[PDB]
Amino acid sequence: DWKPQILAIICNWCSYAGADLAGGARIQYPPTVRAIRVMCTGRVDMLFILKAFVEGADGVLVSGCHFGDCHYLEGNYKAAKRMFMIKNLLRNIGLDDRRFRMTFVSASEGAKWGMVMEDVTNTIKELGPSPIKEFKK
Amino acid sequence: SEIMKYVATTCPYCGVGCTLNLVVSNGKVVGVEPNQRSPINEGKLCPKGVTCWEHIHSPDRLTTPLIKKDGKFIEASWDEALDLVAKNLKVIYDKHGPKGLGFQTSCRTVNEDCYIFQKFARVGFKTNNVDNCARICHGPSVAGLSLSFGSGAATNGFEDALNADLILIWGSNAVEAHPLAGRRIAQAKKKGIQIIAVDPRYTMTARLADTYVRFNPSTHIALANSMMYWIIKEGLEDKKFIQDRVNGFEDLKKTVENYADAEAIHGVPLDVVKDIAFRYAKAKNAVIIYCTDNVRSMGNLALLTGNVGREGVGVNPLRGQNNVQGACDMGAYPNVYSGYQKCEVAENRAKMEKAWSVTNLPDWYGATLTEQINQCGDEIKGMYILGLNPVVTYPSSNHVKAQLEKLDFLVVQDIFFTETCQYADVILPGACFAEKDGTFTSGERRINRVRKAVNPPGQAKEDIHIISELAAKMGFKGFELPTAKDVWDDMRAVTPSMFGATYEKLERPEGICWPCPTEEHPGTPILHREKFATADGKGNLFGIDYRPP
Amino acid sequence: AAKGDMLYAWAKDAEIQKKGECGGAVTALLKHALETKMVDAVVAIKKGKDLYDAVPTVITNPEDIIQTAGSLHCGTLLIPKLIKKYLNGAKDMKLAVTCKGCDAMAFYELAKRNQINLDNIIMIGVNCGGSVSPVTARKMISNKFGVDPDTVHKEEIDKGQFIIEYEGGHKGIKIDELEEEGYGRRSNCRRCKMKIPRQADIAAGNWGVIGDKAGKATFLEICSEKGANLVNSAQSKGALEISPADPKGIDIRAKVEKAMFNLGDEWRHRDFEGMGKGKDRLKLMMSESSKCIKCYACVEACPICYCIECSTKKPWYIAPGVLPTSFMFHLIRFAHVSDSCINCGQCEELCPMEIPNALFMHSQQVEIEKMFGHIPGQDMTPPIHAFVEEKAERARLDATGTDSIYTNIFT
Ligand SMILES: Cc1cc2nc3c(=O)[nH]c(=O)nc-3n(C[C@H](O)[C@H](O)[C@H](O)COP(=O)(O)OP(=O)(O)OC[C@H]3O[C@@H](n4cnc5c(N)ncnc54)[C@H](O)[C@@H]3O)c2cc1C
Ligand code: SF4
Ligand code: SF4
Ligand code: SF4
Ligand code: SF4
Ligand code: SF4
Ligand code: FES
Repeated sequence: DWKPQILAIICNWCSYAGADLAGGARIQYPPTVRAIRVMCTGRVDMLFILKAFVEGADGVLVSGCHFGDCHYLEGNYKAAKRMFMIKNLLRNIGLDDRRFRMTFVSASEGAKWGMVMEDVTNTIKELGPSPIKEFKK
Repeated sequence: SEIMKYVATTCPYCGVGCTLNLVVSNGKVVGVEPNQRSPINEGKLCPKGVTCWEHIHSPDRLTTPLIKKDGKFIEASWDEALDLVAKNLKVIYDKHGPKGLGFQTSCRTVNEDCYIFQKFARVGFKTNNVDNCARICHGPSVAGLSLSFGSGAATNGFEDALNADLILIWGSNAVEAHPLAGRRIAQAKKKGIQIIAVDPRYTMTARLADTYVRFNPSTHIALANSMMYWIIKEGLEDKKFIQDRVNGFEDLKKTVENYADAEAIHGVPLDVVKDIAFRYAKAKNAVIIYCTDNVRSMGNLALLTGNVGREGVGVNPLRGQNNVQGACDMGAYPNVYSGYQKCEVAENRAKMEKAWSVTNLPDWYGATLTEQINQCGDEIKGMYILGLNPVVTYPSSNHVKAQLEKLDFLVVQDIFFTETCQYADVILPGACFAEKDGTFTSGERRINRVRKAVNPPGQAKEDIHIISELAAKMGFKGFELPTAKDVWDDMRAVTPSMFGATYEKLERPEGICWPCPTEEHPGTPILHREKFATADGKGNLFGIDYRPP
Repeated sequence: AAKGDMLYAWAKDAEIQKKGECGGAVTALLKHALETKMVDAVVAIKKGKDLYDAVPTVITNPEDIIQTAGSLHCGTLLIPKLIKKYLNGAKDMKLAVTCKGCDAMAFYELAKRNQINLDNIIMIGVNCGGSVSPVTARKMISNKFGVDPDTVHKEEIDKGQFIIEYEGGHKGIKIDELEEEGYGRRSNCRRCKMKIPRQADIAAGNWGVIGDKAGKATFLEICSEKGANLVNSAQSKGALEISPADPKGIDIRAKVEKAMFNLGDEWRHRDFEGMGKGKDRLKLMMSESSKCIKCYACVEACPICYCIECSTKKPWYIAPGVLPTSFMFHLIRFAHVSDSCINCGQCEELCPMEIPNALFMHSQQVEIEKMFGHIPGQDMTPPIHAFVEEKAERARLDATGTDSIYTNIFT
């Protein structure tokens, strides 16, 4: 009756390329994550993550370039600081902060993208349904 | 001149009467600030109070009198417009007596303007055709609660419900309308007080409640009759109270004993009915918050459980307009002079005559708003409308327009060019709450001060000034009142209660509650202290049968 | 006299020195600045009514500051946001403003976000041990003290007790006892730790004044060159008397400040664990925030909320007409403010629905602080998201010892 709802927000220049490379190489993984594709992860506002979690994302993933490998010289440092602060907010509002993570996937790491997909799915399955969906009523 | 000056005032948007600071810079109201000193709201305001300052300096505000001269309104001088009004009112009087005229004010207006308006309507041409919004507004509940208790006002205050165990909201959207009355419900549930909501729909004030009860709309009589049936059946009524201060119990007995199983009418299962009935009857101090037969059933419940004359208890029907209570108090009804002194009794009729230096007061029951509008051509012709927009407010707006165009010499006083203005023959510009200097009266009977922040936009004047100038034009003695304080003092001389409510006492942030008969009395925050206000001093509880529509 | 000096100061004018809560040095300095034309106006607090009513006032006539003299402990208001809204952010006119610790922190937050001109504003800071809501003070005096509140002449929090002076005598009750019974200082004042505003230009208080001047001298700490100039000018023109402070006074001032820090820590603890942990904290937060009627008083009163249009007003975040509003309303404030919340309490105390906005926000702020090391309201340090740094970002990723942002971040 329950299937995890995981949302990914992946940059165009390394994480979308890595997911595309995994697909091209035919690396299988479970069909639980759906992606959004912004240009950089610097674009990811905090309110995007919080909006996802309040609509009912059982998990949220944000994937971007490695440090020093952003297409736009430093846009993922901003995203990293923002996601550290988001981890702190979710812990202090009492939602489980491991529902959220930020992975750094390069353009050539299709295998690592597959492993990230598998691990995110496993972690959210262990965690269970998000509590917001029943706390709203 | 002045930079960021704070002026304390009452919010004009509903009957809670919250206090707020208007910020006035160079004679312009530039914002609203909290007033943390106020007992009613401790600096807290709803969206309406937060943005009450926006409409003050709009360009659309009427600035100078207008006269309909064979078409579109042209700009007139105060002397010209007032001489025209005096002439036309004089001729309509001299042709058709006091029945020919018709007055109605709004509940938006300050007490001093309501009092001087009804004084103008009665001291001159003796007509009781004076009225206000409260008729067409939601509640004629004042008459029902008056029949039950003696005073149609709310028995207790707002802070008072913090002392109950069983706040019982009934059919009220107390957080949508009167949000800072619903703040008391929020504080009570934080204190851990049983709260039962009974509205037909799951409202945001029904969220706060421990128990929520659906019922089919238009079944309050049936549901309350069932609750009183179970209270009687298990004998949780208050014997000392009923035997000492209440009358009519046998009539209630017959009337309710036919409501054992009323699930057909109201949707509430018998289990839930018994639950709420026994929680209410067992609570030692339980307060009902309500929002004619419908309010007398509430009076029946409170009297049956002996929940009236004490702290932490009572019935609090929420009003909805900022000064509806004040207008009714000042005597803008057909049948009451002021302080609910009936005109049917020659005693205070003669007292009015002696005090006002006028003779032969009407004594007949006047015409309410809808009465006037329906007979607006048959015998009424000539109408002063102090702040109403009937064409937009009454149902059957096209019928309202037809009746108003059937009318000779409508006069309209407003701050804005409304839709009713096109049908006027004279339009006298007015002042809003930021230019007046009067008092409001909350729904909890508290008189609050309104303070002057700015000046009226152009040549506009405030209503005491307009009515005094018109009465001086028409040759009426008794309108020599240059300030709201003088109007208030005349009213106080007239009325037995409110005699203690001097402005030196209203300058306190606490205000004064209405039954204040002497100058050392602190006020009466809780009514019916140990005796009621009816003929035997005893509340009467009635037996209402439910009428299916 | 020079940026660090600790002094005793009292007014030369005997009437100013009587009406001052201590020696009248804040009212002598403000009067001098106004009448020698350092500043074009003065924003101070005066009583509008009974001493429970504190009304902010812009004063240009030097003759009206004797009315501002005295400290109102029921003045729970915040000044800097009024200067931005109705004095054009002090962008053209110099002002001299008397401010508490929260009012100094708010000045610095708004100056970080470019909403006021601290080059124009002079901040005379006062020590603050806490403020009481006026109506709560009234109920306190009616019930616990057994006095009619209209009888009180003056009332102060001195030595951790609530002294009131009425007709008949004076009384005193420990503020800790009152705070247990459900009264006392505001919640955020109990949690506050900004006791001596060393970020202001002058810090005035009654702590550290000992001996023959225990009630007729103000302890002044000169915290900047601008304050040193104001003080030296006032002393030379002879509006203010200056004597070097007593070393024993300095020591016990430090001890009282430290004890107030410890008490603030204790209240921070008991409050933040009172909110709960895990899904219980989410049900507390969500059930409380379901009461919000969207009055926006918290947004309009917050010093950190400077946005022309709040994102809480944008239809793609919050549905315009749905009144049982989403938790997104308060998530958008936790995200935008919690990194720099000065714990002023305005959001909590102006809420018609009595939602613990300040408690929630400060509970998040304290550990955003121990995470990033950013203390709000102390100086011109840019907000954490307005200044991201390459080396620091590397540092926090390496400290997690991990290839992502997933775990090993908290203890
Ligand atoms: C709420 C409050 C709590 C305080 N608690 C302490 C304490 O625990 N320990 C301590 O040593 N000192 C405390 N102080 C400061 C104490 O009053 C100083 O000793 C005093 O300000 C010294 O100034 P003065 O007497 O020389 O000048 P004053 O003539 O007293 O000048 C006082 C100045 O403060 C302004 N003011 C008054 N009320 C407020 C207010 N609510 N907010 C902002 N400004 C205001 C007045 O307008 C005036 O300009 C507190 C002050 C306040 C307002
Ligand atoms: S609760 Fe009523 S009186 Fe108070 S601010 Fe809101 S609308 Fe005005
Ligand atoms: S928040 Fe701190 S500085 Fe501000 S009034 Fe309260 S105790 Fe004083
Ligand atoms: S002040 Fe309170 S009620 Fe108003 S918007 Fe903020 S949280 Fe909601
Ligand atoms: S969120 Fe509340 S407590 Fe925090 S700074 Fe803003 S107003 Fe002050
Ligand atoms: S909550 Fe955020 S968007 Fe809204 S006013 Fe505050 S800082 Fe601006
Ligand atoms: S381009 Fe991918 S994180 Fe910036």
